[PDB]
Amino acid sequence: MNYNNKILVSESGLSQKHLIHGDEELFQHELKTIFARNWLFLTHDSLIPAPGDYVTAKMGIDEVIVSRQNDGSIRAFLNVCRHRGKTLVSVEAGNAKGFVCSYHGWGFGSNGELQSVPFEKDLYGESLNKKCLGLKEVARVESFHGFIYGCFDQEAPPLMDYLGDAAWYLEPMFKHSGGLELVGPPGKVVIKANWKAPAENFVGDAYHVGWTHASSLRSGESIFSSLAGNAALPPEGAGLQMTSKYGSGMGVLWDGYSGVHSADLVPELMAFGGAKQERLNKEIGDVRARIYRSHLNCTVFPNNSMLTCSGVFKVWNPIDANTTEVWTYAIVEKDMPEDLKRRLADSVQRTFGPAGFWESDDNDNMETASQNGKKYQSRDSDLLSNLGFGEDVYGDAVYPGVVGKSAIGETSYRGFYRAYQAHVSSSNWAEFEHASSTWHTELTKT
Amino acid sequence: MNYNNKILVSESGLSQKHLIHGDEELFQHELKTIFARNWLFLTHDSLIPAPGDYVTAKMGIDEVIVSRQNDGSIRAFLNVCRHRGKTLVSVEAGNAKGFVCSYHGWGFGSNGELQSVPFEKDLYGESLNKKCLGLKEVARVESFHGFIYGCFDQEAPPLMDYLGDAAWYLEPMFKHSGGLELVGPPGKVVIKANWKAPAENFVGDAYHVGWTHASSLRSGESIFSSLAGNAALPPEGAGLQMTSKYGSGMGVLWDGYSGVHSADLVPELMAFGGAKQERLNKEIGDVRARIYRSHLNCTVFPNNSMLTCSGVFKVWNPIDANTTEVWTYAIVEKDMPEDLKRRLADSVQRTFGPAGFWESDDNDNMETASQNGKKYQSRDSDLLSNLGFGEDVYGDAVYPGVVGKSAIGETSYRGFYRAYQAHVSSSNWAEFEHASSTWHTELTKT
Amino acid sequence: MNYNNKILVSESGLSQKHLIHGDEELFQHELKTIFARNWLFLTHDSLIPAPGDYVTAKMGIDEVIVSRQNDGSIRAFLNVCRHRGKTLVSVEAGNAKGFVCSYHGWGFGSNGELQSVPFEKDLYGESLNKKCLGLKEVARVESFHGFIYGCFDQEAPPLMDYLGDAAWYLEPMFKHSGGLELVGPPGKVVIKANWKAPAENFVGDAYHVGWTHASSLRSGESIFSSLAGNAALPPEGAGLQMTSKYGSGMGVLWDGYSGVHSADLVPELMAFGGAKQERLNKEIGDVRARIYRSHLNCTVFPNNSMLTCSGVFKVWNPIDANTTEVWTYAIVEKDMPEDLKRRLADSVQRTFGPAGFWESDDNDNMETASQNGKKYQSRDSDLLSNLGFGEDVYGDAVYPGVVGKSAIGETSYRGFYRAYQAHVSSSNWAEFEHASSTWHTELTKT
Amino acid sequence: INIQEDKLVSAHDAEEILRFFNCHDSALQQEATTLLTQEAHLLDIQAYRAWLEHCVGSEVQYQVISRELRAASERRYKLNEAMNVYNENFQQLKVRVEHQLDPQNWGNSPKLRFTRFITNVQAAMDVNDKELLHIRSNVILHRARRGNQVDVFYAAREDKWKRGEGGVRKLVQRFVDYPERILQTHNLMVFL
Amino acid sequence: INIQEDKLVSAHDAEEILRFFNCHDSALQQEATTLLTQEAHLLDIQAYRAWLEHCVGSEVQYQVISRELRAASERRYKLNEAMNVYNENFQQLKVRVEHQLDPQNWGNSPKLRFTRFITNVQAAMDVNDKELLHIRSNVILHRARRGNQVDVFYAAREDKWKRGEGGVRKLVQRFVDYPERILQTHNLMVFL
Amino acid sequence: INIQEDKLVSAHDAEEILRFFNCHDSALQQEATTLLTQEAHLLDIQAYRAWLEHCVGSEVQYQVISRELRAASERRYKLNEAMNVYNENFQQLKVRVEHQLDPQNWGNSPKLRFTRFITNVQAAMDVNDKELLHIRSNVILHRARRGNQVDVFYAAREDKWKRGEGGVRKLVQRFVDYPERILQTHNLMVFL
Ligand SMILES: CSc1ccccc1
Ligand SMILES: CSc1ccccc1
Ligand SMILES: CSc1ccccc1
Ligand code: FES
Ligand code: FES
Ligand code: FES
Ligand SMILES: [Fe+3]
Ligand SMILES: [Fe+3]
Ligand SMILES: [Fe+3]
Repeated sequence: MNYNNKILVSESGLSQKHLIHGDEELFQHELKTIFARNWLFLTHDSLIPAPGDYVTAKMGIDEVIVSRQNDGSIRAFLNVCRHRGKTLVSVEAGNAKGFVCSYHGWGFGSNGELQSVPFEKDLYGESLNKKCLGLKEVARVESFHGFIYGCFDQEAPPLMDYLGDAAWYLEPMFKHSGGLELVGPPGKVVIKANWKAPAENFVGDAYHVGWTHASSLRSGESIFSSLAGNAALPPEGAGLQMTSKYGSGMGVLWDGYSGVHSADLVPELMAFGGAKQERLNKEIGDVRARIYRSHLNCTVFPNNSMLTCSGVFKVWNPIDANTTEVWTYAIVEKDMPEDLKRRLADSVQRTFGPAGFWESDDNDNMETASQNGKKYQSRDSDLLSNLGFGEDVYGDAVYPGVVGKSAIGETSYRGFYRAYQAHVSSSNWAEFEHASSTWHTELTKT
Repeated sequence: MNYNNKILVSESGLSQKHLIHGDEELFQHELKTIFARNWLFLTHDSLIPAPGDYVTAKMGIDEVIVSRQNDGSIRAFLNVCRHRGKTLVSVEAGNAKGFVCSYHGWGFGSNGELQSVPFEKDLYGESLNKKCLGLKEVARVESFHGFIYGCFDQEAPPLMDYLGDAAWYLEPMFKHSGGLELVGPPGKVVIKANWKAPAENFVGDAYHVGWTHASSLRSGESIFSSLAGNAALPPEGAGLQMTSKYGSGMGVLWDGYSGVHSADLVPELMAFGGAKQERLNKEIGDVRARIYRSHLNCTVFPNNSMLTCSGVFKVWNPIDANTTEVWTYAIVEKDMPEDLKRRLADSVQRTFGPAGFWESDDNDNMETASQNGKKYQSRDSDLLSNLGFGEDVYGDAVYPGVVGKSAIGETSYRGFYRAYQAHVSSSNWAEFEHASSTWHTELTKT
Repeated sequence: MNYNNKILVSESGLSQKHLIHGDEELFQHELKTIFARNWLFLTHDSLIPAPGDYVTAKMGIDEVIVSRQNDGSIRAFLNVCRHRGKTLVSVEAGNAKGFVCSYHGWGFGSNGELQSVPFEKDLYGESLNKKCLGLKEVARVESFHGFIYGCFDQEAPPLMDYLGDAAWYLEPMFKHSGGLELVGPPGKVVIKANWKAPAENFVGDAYHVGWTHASSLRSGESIFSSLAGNAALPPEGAGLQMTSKYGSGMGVLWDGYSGVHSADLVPELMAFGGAKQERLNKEIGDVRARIYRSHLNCTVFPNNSMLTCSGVFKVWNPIDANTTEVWTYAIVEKDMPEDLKRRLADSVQRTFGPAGFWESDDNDNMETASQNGKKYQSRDSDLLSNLGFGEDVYGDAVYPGVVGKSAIGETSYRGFYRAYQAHVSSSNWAEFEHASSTWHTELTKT
Repeated sequence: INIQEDKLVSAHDAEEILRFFNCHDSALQQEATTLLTQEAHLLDIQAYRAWLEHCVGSEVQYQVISRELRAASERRYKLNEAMNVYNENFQQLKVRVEHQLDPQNWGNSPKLRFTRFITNVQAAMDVNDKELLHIRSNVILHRARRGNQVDVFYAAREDKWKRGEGGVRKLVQRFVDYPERILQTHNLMVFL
Repeated sequence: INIQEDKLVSAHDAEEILRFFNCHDSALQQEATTLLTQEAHLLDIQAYRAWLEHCVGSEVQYQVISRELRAASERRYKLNEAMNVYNENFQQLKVRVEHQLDPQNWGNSPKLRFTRFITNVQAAMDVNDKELLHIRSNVILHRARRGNQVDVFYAAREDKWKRGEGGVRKLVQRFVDYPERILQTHNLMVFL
Repeated sequence: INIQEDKLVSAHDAEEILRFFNCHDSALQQEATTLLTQEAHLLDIQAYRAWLEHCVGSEVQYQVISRELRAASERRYKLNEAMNVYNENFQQLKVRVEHQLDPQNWGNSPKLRFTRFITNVQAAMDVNDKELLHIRSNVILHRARRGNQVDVFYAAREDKWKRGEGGVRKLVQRFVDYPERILQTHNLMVFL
């Protein structure tokens, strides 16, 4: 397949070829043009707060060690020995000043440097150039209010610019709330779906909620529960959708601070969020204080998703075109009482974790939509994302980005896939930029 | 591999490259040139007799919904939602006026039409062109005496013409007997063989029976039992072999109406078949009435096989070059007493079903012959099908098609693989026809 | 990938691209340029001593039957029926005058000839040319002191020449000891590593022993036990490393006759080896008699390895780029007392067999080093084998081959990978020879 | 069990439950465990004739079904719900046993290896036939052959056992509703 | 057990061992086996309401954890060692049961098939609460759905059971430390 | 069993059958179940020293074989039929235990997870050594490590147990004929 020419996503992001969820050659191509190029979620400050603390993380199919340095910074390195390629670290988290390879005993620092080689003097003499044998380092590591992302491509925009118009929506919760903590360890489960299936769902899919999650809505008594079985449509003005230049997007459901949490947490959460909102009005204004306590379903392009207020935080780690390893953490506000944080974390896993009953509703949808992309008669078929097309705006006086002023639509699908196509058909960041110089105009056509 | 030029099957179908049972690139090519082009078995009238009745079926690697329409016709559609590609139907059979997608709740009729979209007015307004969003329909659906076949290629010959000379042999049992019913549900088992291994075996392999099935012959006491361990050769005139332009073929074993059934059914069956034959003599003549009660081992090209009289009905559903999902039904004559039909159905599964002891004899043969086609030193080796070559005839005054007037030979292999090669090297039906204008001459050489 | 041009192994064998352990296209290419071209281990005289005795063996991914002929020679044939490709032999060893196919009953002799075809006269008449239907024969089968190797390529050097300078080191144990026996049956286990990972480890990796095997060294009390946890370095003059033109190589650890065997065998073995060495001094000289009772870790290129004195004998049978089937036999000296042979065989399996505690230490090292070769950021990375480079010699007055006069180094890695690269980039033996005309000069540079 | 409330429970499953929840007889559960362990031992060592002679009653029905996947809400479509993978009388079991023992059963060389794990044994005497013993048990059956073929079967067995020749309790009915619709074990050629 | 000598043994595991090695009560082991077999039967036939009513105490904690992989030698890194796949009180179990029974739970059509194998049952009365029964058992849980989806779960269960309404022994605590860190079963949506 | 009639049965298997079919002692079967459950518990929590001290006799032979695949009709080829995956005396088991516990056994970090399922327990006293207890049982052994490595082992165990120090019954022989010829579990580094 010629990725320069092949139209995998049609103009304005209106449709995508179904093969994108199934084609292994394209998956391999995504390793280069999506995962090696873009910002990927690694960890949070709260999980590696002290010098020497480390975790392992996936970046695409690669594994990295992410380590807190003595100077307070974070550096990340390929989890691969520079001698004969053995995996250095076999655990998920810990604290150490370095990592020793179990094959021939080479010792690397937390800073990636080759610090020791057994019997170096007797074996190598002065001939081993250890300065050139440090672990292969992730070129870019940056923080968004404690959330640590990495990028293998030195040419990438800074993380903040990459978030584009999405940052404005995230800041009330990520910054102005006083800050979030990530509660680990994550749940980890393999699903037989393409990574794009859950990514697209979290970025922009409110339409599915009442139907897909009918049983969880009816059974859990959460605040979006009026939707069960499409019994009722969220009223006019219940929310909006947004998307951005580099592909990140989200839905906003106004005021939905208790999110998917069952009635056992609703009064407590609605009290807490409302109290903080009242304080925030004076600081960031009424609209942004309201956004703080509004439910955001967001994907940070390509494969990091979240539900704010619900507190669900996801990494869709790619394995192959029909295999994804799902990591699920909880996010909590730092100034919440500890007992509330604990219950919120359990509730995140209860609803969206490995035995999350809500997430279970999505399984067959994501897996079969993905697997159908391999089927002969479906490869060249068109997945539709035209809902709300022709009603999006850009440059609004209040809400930035390409915005659909309605709670349910496919605005964020279009922006996600516009960026995806621009990357797949480009060889580097400069070409992506050239392919994106009229991004908002393309999305707001007709 | 260049499929226009590569000789995968030698002249006259005398040999085939062993790689055809192992090569995944060729399997992918077969999806286009074999499965998307030819007639594939779907279901029987007896399984979907009433309006709204449906089943799911495979056509190659694709899955379709096959539905009885209100007007009495049958239509078939891809089991894939037109919105974002989710699998519509998760059951194997039922009755419904339509199918609702579990993702976003789109509702399709039994006629494939997009009938409803949740909150269409509020979300899409008048902008959704539902008339262009019907399920992707199988272009051709036709019946052979209740047996329903589908073809994705509008250009295919009618099913009756496609059966070619094979139809003459099938009609006494399929038509003149008063009609057959298919007894479901089928057994379903995955074997690690190429679909062509059982297809070739059923189309033309009498040679294997005495040896492969020595233990089942000795143990079951069926009427072909004199063959056990090659203890005896079927006498001269015991049967014949035939093949046809579009690849279908069969063996005929004269008078073998009780087939593989154990002695417990032999007297009853031999009485029933003989009584009907006596009636049929007056209607279709002695030869054709005899064919009615003769055991036919047949493959309807590409991947549907049967043993008439034994009542075994098979679909070899392709998964990959060394994986096939075997569906096994029973066929019974409609005017048989109900108790006999029940016992016949159990006996079909007893002998050739998931725990069929006869079918178990074939496992290692089909699996290893298939898997050896991947092995480096065997890929370019030649599988032989020359038995009886130079003794076949065409245009016989009594028995039509390319015919070998002997019970054991490889006539039907040659016709099967001649058609296979003509399809693999052709881009469409017109090219197949051009490649087949001297089909019988090629098969009767020397 | 263009194998004529791609530098997979750098000059002097100093490094290799990590993708060589992961790339499936290269694995397929190795089937042609490594496994179909080179000498592969089949069996030992001791396992098929009598006429009609046979075993099955893998040669690359192909399976062969290896049979003792009536005239005392050994011939080997593809385990594939010449009719329709079924696997002929389903057992691992036995005695027979021939092999009958379970599909249609064709009978082949122990000499590969098609001897019988059921009902040949009635079915084929005189038309079946059985003389042209013998099993596909392995072109070359040769013995090195009872150890039987096969090669599919008629153009290969004789086995003795292929062993090159390695033969000199093997002869004291393989020949002058009075001869070895192979004790079967082998252990068989699948590991998720590339075949090259254990091959490279056995050919030249003494560096790993103290660290990888720290726990086995500490726990078993064997004679190399001073190495546990890199507590001590083998003193100067403790051993050497060698490599050869066609890729075979080994380490020599002087005097280590009890090898990995636990203290329960040490006194007995050290007595036995020393007594035989004293006799051998007069026959082959002091140096070669010492080599006899010295521990050799050797790979016979490509995928046969051994530890003499320890008595471990390995075949790394390739399945795919990250899958290898490990066969483990014991080697014993024929003139050892039977009770010692029995205990030695159990100890070989105790340490290096399916539950070999030493071999278990290597699992994660080989598997992860192999699997990392598939990871995107590691494919183009360089595995290092530069230890000892610039200190190797050739043409030494005492020790032949390219030799590193030190116990620990990477000399044998360099020779292994030099030959590997020469084969991968060559179309036949003549091209390999042309690519190898300055082999020792390349290895002894700088 | 109220199946109007417990919406996922079949009438048949509810009836079978009631059988065991009532009169618990510990001695009977132990007898049943012995009976089933010995049966599994005979099968595992491929003593099929001994299995017939010692474990299987002359009036046996040995039945394993595969049920077609239908909608939970289905109530119109009425055709045959299941096919019989096995539905054997004694003579039919004997045919299968002879097929296993036949020296020209090529698939049995080299010899197969069977290992059975029987768990969750429950036993209750029939209410009306005081000589009919109901036994329920679950089986994991592991079959290994030809180096690297490994097939694992999982099932619940609803048995009836009755005293026969010499007072030996023998199987008079086994019913298995096989839980996997599409087999991934090459075949179901094992005695569950 | 001396965990200074048996270096691989956790303090918790050593404590749990001690519980069963002491006062062995054969009658108790048999009661426990019955309790667990009946519980597994109810779950297997998807009688979830009956399971709650008959097997689960009002004060239950039903907990399944997934423990982060850490170095055997680790002693500095102190953050949350595990997450809760389940950590349910009675009302939370009821929510999950209603979710299973809801006719718009699309994933439950066609009906799932469950088969549970309970083994290694041990039972011991609590030393201090003479009405608290400790039961340990291992489970293999086989879930089959949609033709060819097959998921097998393996776990050890540390239970406490106590006499409740009508003198019926009911589950008041289940603790499972799930042995596989990354699930390869699509989800853990089964009651272990 | 008549092995001339039951053509697939080995002489050894027939002999082992006879042992259990005769004098059934229910108390013995229960003792054996306890012995094996406790042994499996100690192994599962990796209390290997405790296993040696409490479960393994000083005179033990601990043996697991892998048998070469041969023709069912073979009667000429006479060479070694099997190799020993394990064939350990007490000191050799101790070496393996020390290897497991060594802090430089890199493969044991992060800590492995074991779950054992013991079923089909049979027990019979030796006819001639009234202090020798024959125990047969089957094991499923699940080993999980490093996120996504999962290995499942299946075997039948022929044990002899005898009263040792302090009257504690200990394993004096275990024999396993491993049913899979080519292992698909990376290794057999588990105590069956
Ligand atoms: C995309 S998941 C979700 C859940 C609740 C509300 C909105 C979105
Ligand atoms: C191809 S199967 C078969 C069985 C019986 C008779 C003829 C053919
Ligand atoms: C390559 S394995 C080995 C073991 C012991 C000594 C030397 C090498
Ligand atoms: S591979 Fe890491 S030290 Fe050699
Ligand atoms: S995928 Fe079917 S309605 Fe959206
Ligand atoms: S395949 Fe061997 S005789 Fe036909
Ligand atoms: Fe959802
Ligand atoms: Fe057959
Ligand atoms: Fe090693």
